[PDB]
Amino acid sequence: AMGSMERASLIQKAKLAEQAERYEDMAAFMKGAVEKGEELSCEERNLLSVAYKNVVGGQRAAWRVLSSIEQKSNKGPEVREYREKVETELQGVCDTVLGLLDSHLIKEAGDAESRVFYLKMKGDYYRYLAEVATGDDKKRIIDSARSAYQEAMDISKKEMPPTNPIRLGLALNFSVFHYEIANSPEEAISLAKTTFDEAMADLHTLSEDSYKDSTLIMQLLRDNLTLWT
Amino acid sequence: AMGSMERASLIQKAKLAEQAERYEDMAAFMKGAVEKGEELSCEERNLLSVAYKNVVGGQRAAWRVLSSIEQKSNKGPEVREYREKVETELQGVCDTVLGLLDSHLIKEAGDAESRVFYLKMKGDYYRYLAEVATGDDKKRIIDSARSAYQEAMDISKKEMPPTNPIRLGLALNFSVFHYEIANSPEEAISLAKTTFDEAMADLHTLSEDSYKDSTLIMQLLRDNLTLWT
Amino acid sequence: AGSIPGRRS
Amino acid sequence: AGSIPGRRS
Ligand SMILES: *Cc1ccc(S(=O)(=O)N(C)C2CCOCC2)cc1
Ligand SMILES: *Cc1ccc(S(=O)(=O)N(C)C2CCOCC2)cc1
Ligand SMILES: [Cl-]
Ligand SMILES: [Cl-]
Repeated sequence: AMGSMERASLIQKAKLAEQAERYEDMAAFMKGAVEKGEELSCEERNLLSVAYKNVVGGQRAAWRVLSSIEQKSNKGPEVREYREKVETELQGVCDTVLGLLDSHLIKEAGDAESRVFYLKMKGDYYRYLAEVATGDDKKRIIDSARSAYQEAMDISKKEMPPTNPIRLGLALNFSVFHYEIANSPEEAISLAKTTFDEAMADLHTLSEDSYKDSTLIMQLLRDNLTLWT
Repeated sequence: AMGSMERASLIQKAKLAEQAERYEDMAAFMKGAVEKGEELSCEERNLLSVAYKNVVGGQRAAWRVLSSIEQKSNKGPEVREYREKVETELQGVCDTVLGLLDSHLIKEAGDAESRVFYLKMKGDYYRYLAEVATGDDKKRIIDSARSAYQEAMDISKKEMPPTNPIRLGLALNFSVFHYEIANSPEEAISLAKTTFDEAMADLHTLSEDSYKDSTLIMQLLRDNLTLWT
Repeated sequence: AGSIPGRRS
Repeated sequence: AGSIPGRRS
């Protein structure tokens, strides 16, 4: 839909859409920018991720409200029908993001920072599919999330310092996957503890600004560990 | 789009959409319910109004962000282009609501409570059009809002007690019209003061629950008067 | 200057 | 259990 707009204009409008809290627009502008075919810079990757996390974040919040009402109900078909409609729209957004990563962001991503970023996104969007999956492919959806997070993890440990914010956020989200999706709370706790401790030991190497960036995400790891232990 | 869904199902889904904070859906369900052709009950009128106020409230907030950036800019065509896109979408929602009132909610509304409610909505949605109007029809848009609020006011004073929440909210919104759209701050202040004082003098007639309802809106009148004086 | 919130009820 | 907010930046 955005094929007649300049790449730079799509990026500019995505930033304006963020300021205006118009995340659906923001996502459509960044989809348009990806479909131009060029690789994305670090900032552009963040705009793509923020746009879709907000969109799918609202859908997930709505799905959880409707799923809760429906569980207390089982009235009429309406609560299930509406939960299903929201679910299909959420699945469609996750399929769109996965499609962008598959065509062709991941295969063109050769630096560790970009490749880890996109594989973490792939794990996250399969994770959102898994949250609403029930049937024949649910086990396969979970494995698809696991596989993406694991490849990202293997690259990040080889190529990034333990305080790198992407590496830290990948481990945080993979630990959530283990706790909430994989029914592996001990794997979740071990991953969060080891990630936290290895970052702590590397903070001495950092500037004041980078210290602030890494410690912010470390505190999210600590908040989870406090809830889980 | 909702012609194959039962009226009662549309109402039920609108309430679920409110709980899930899906106001675009909520508005589409209530539009579907209006287009069934029956009059709306008090509760159904509130669902229609809440849905559209939320939708147009988000568009207005986004328009004000973009208009502010654009005023500081006058860079490229992008900020104006995007502000225009948001404006056209806001205008389209206001035209939709005005169309529902015109076809045929107002003409079928014979009780004072329903007629005042819909005329206040008509004044509000012309007011939102006026906030973004510039050109040949702007004066006419302002007069259309004024005319709708004034007819509502004439009915409300004749048929409702001074503490009725609709009468109170109509006067609040008409005073905002005077202050923000009509460049008549003295008319705004006089209307808010007279409305407040006449409600105060009628509170003795009310039950505890109705007292809470009227005093809530009276406090909004007082907050404006504090800002304007 | 605030109008009726009117965003819940 | 909270994941990366990731809703602003
Ligand atoms: C998964 C992920 C994405 C982006 C980052 S970041 O380096 O841009 N950064 C430090 C985050 C920004 C948003 O708030 C949390 C930190 C990290 C991890
Ligand atoms: C314009 C308007 C609409 C609805 C009402 S109300 O009677 O339903 N009510 C008291 C309001 C509900 C939402 O919060 C403010 C009060 C009054 C006025
Ligand atoms: Cl490359
Ligand atoms: Cl009638």
